[PDB]
Amino acid sequence: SKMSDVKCTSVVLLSVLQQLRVESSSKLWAQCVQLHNDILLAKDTTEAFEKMVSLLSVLLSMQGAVDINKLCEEMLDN
Amino acid sequence: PYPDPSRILGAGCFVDDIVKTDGTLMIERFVSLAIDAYPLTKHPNQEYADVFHLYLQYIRKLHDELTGHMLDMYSVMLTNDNTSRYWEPEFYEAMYTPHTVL
Amino acid sequence: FSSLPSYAAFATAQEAYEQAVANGDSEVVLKKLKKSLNVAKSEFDRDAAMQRKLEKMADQAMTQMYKQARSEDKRAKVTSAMQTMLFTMLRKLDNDALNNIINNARDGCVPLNIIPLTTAAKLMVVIPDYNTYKNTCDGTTFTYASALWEIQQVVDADSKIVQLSEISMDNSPNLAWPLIVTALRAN
Amino acid sequence: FSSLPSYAAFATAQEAYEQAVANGDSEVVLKKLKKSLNVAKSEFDRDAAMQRKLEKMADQAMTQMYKQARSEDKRAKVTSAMQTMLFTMLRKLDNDALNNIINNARDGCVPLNIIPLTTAAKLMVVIPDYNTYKNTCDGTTFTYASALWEIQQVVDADSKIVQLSEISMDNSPNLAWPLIVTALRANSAV
Amino acid sequence: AVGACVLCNSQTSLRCGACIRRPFLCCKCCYDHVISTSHKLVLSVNPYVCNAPGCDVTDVTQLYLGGMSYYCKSHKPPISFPLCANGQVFGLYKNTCVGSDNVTDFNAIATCDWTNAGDYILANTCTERLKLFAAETLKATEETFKLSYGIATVREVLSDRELHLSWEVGKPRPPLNRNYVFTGYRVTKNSKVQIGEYTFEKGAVVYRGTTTYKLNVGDYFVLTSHTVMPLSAPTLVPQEHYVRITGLYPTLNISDEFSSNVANYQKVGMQKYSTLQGPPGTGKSHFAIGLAL
RNA sequence: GCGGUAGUAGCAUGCUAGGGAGCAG
RNA sequence: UGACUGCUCCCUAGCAUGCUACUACCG
Ligand SMILES: [Zn+2]
Ligand SMILES: [Zn+2]
Ligand SMILES: [Zn+2]
Repeated sequence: SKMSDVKCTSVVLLSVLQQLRVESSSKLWAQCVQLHNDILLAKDTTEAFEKMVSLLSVLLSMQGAVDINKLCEEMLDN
Repeated sequence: PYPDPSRILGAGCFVDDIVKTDGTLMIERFVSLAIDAYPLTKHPNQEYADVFHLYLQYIRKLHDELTGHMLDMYSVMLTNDNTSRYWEPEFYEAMYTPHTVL
Repeated sequence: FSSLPSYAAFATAQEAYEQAVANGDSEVVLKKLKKSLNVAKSEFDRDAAMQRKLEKMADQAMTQMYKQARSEDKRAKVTSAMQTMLFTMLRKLDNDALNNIINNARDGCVPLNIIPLTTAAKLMVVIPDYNTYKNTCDGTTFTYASALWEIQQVVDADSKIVQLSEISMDNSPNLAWPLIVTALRAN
Repeated sequence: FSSLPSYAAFATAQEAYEQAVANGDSEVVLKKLKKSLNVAKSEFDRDAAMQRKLEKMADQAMTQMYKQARSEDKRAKVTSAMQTMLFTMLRKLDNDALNNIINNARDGCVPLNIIPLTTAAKLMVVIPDYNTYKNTCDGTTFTYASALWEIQQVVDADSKIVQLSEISMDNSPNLAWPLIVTALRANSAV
Repeated sequence: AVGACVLCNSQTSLRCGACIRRPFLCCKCCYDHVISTSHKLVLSVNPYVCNAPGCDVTDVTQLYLGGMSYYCKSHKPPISFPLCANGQVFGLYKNTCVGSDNVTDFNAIATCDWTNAGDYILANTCTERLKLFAAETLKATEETFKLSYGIATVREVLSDRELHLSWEVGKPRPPLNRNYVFTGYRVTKNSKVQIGEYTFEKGAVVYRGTTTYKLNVGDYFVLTSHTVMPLSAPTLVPQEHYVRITGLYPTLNISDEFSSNVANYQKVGMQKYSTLQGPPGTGKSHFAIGLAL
C-alpha cells in the first residue's frame, strides 16, 4: 500500500509539473519523463522514494510557480 | 472468458480527460466495466470476485450520491424506478447465457 | 392526477352512476349512464399518463442540464484542484526526506537544480538567513534531504567567495545574505 | 385545425341537432340527431388526419432541401480553398533549374526523389550529437550531394539561436542537442 | 454559467438575451423582466432556439422543450410543455426562487440609455450590491458609448507637433482636450505594430508629445477598450468603531510641526474609515506623513 | 343477435436514424 | 495532432407488426 501511493503521487506530480509549462524546456522535460516512467516500473520501495525526491526537487526549485506556504496552511502539507 | 483484474482496476483509476474523475457525470462507464468483469466471481481466488462486488457497491454509491446531491441544493426529487437493476448480479448474469436479446 | 377538470367530471359521473345503480333501476338508465360515463373515463385516463410522461421528461432534462453545467464548472479549476490534491497526498505519504525538503522550501531554503542520487555531482541551494545556516550547516558538513553533504564553496549576492570561518553570529550581519552553497554527496 | 372546410358544416349540424334535442321533441328527432352527428364526425375524422400527415411531409421536404443547400455551399468553399492552395504553392518552383533538368530527360519523365536534390535552394540538417556534427557540417561551408553549402543559422530543439563559437566538445552537454542547421546553395540557387 | 441574482436571492443560470451586461435574472425575476418591458430573448447554459436545421425563432414565450432539445411555434413538433408558463421560466433553481417586490429596478434604469440623472438618482437609492450593479453598468455604458466615434490617423507625416490628420467614415468626433488619449496601433499588412501614446487637441495638426515619435505612413491612433470585469468585494466597509487601541504599534514622540494631528492620531486609533471634504491644503500634503511617522 | 370498417388511448416486438460510453485486434 | 474493423450497454426520435381497450358506421 506504500508503493501504489507513491505511484499515484508521482502521476499527480507529473500532471502538476506539466500544467506549469515545463515541456518548453526539452532537457528538463526529458529528465522528468524518465523519472516518472522509472517510478511506475519499480518493484521495491526505496528507489521509488529517492526518484520521488529527485522529481519533487524540480517543482520546489521554481520560485514563482506556486505558493508553498499558502498550500501548506490550508490544512495541507506540513 | 475473464480478463486480468489489474486491467479493470487500472481502467477504473486512471483516465484520459478530467471530466471522468467525477463518477456522477458518467455512471455508464462503470456499468460496462462491471459487465466486462462479471465472470471473475466464479474464480477460485477470492479477490477476483471482490473486484466485481466493489464495482457494484461503487455504482450504488454513485447513484445515491447523485440523487441526494441533486435533491439538496435544488428541489428536484428523483425516483429509483428500475434503476436498482444496475447493482444486482442478475442484470450482468444474463449477458453470458445463450439467448440472443437486442 | 386529481387536479384536472376531467377528473372532476369523471368523479361526478362515477358517483351519480354508482348511486343510481345501488338504488336499483332498469336497463335504459344504466345504458345511458355508462354512455355518458365512459367518455369522461377515457378523457381522464389519457391525461393520467400524459402528465406522468411530461413530468418524468422534465426531470430528465433538468438532470442533463445540471450535469452539463457541473462538467463545464469542473473543467475550469483544474490547476488549483490538482495542486491541492498533490499536497494532500504528499501529506499522507509521511516520509522524512520529503518532509525535510518541503519544510526547508517553506522556510526559504530551496535548491537550484535537480537533486543528484549518485555518490558525486554538485548540488546548489540558497540560504537566506543565519538561522537556516545554523540549523543545516554545522562544521564542514551539510545535512539536506535526509543525507550528508560536504561544503566546498560559498558565494554571496555579490559573487565573492566567503570562507567558512567568516560566518558567525555577530560577524555575519555585514554581508550579502542570499548565499549559495555548492556541495557533493558524502558516501 | 379550427377552420377546416368541413368544420362549418359539422358545427352547424351539431348546433342544430342539439337545439332540437333541447327542444324536447320525439325520439325520431333524437335518432336523426345521432345518425347525422355520427356521420358528421366520421367525415371530419379524415379531414383532420390527412391534413396533419401532409404538414409533416412538407416540413420534412423543407428540411432536406435546406441541408442540401448547405452542403452545396460547403462544397463551393472547399473547392475555392483547394484552388488557392495549389496556385499559392505553384509560385516557388524555380522555373529555370527545373526546366534545365526536365529538358535533359529523353522523354520528359524524371524521378521525383531527385528534384529537391538538384533544384532546391535551402538545406536543413538535423544533428543528434556532437560526434555526428563534427563529421557532417564542421566549419562554415560543407559539401553534400555534389554541391557546396554555406551555413546561415543554427537553432536548437527549443528554437533559440545558437552561435557556432559555442558548439564545442566541452560545451556540448549544455545544449538542447537536436540541432537544426540551415544552409544556402553557394554559386547556384541562393 | 451559475451566477447569482441577489434581489430575489436566487442562484441562476439564466440571463437576459438583449440587455446591458447579460444581467442575471431568476425564473420569476426573468419573467417580470420580460413582461414589464420587451426583452423577449434569454440565454441559459445553452441558448433557447429551435434546433431543426434552417429554423429561426428569436422568441422564447412560444418555444417548447422537446426531446432533450427545444422546438418552436411556426415549425411545431408540439410533444412538450411550454418553456414560459406558470409565472416562471424553465431552468435550474425553478423551486428555490423568491421574486422581486420592486418590479421596475431594471425596468427603470436598465431600460434607458444610461445618461439621464435618474440613473444616478436610483443608484443612490439602492443597496450596496444594487449600487454595485449600477456602477458597473455606468462603466459599461461609458465604454459602449465611447466605442461609437472615430479613429484618428496620420497618413502623410509632417514635422512633429505640426502634422496633418484625417479621421473616419461618417462618425462624429468626441471632445477635444487630452481627456481621450489617442493610443492606437499601426498595421504593416495584417498585424498590429508599436505606435506609442498620442493626443490630438490643436489642428496643420498640432500634437502634444507624451513621447517623442517618428510617425510613418498610416499610423492609427484611438482608444481601444476592453470591458471591466465584475468585482467580488464591497466598496465601502460598514461603520464599526474599535473597542480599544488593541493591535497597534504605538510610538513615543508626538508630531509638533502639524498643529492638528494628535487628536486625529487618536481618531485613527479608534476610527475604522475616514473621509473628509477639503480643497488643496487639508492634510493631504502632510497628514499622511504624520500618520506614517 | 354476430361480424366488418374508421378514428383514439395504453402496452409489447423488430429495424432505421442521431447522441454518449466500454472492450478487443 | 486523433487510423481501419469487430462486439456490447444506455438515451431520444421515426417506421412497421402484434395485443387490449373506447366510441361510431355497415350489414
Ligand atoms: Zn434585459
Ligand atoms: Zn431575480
Ligand atoms: Zn422550429
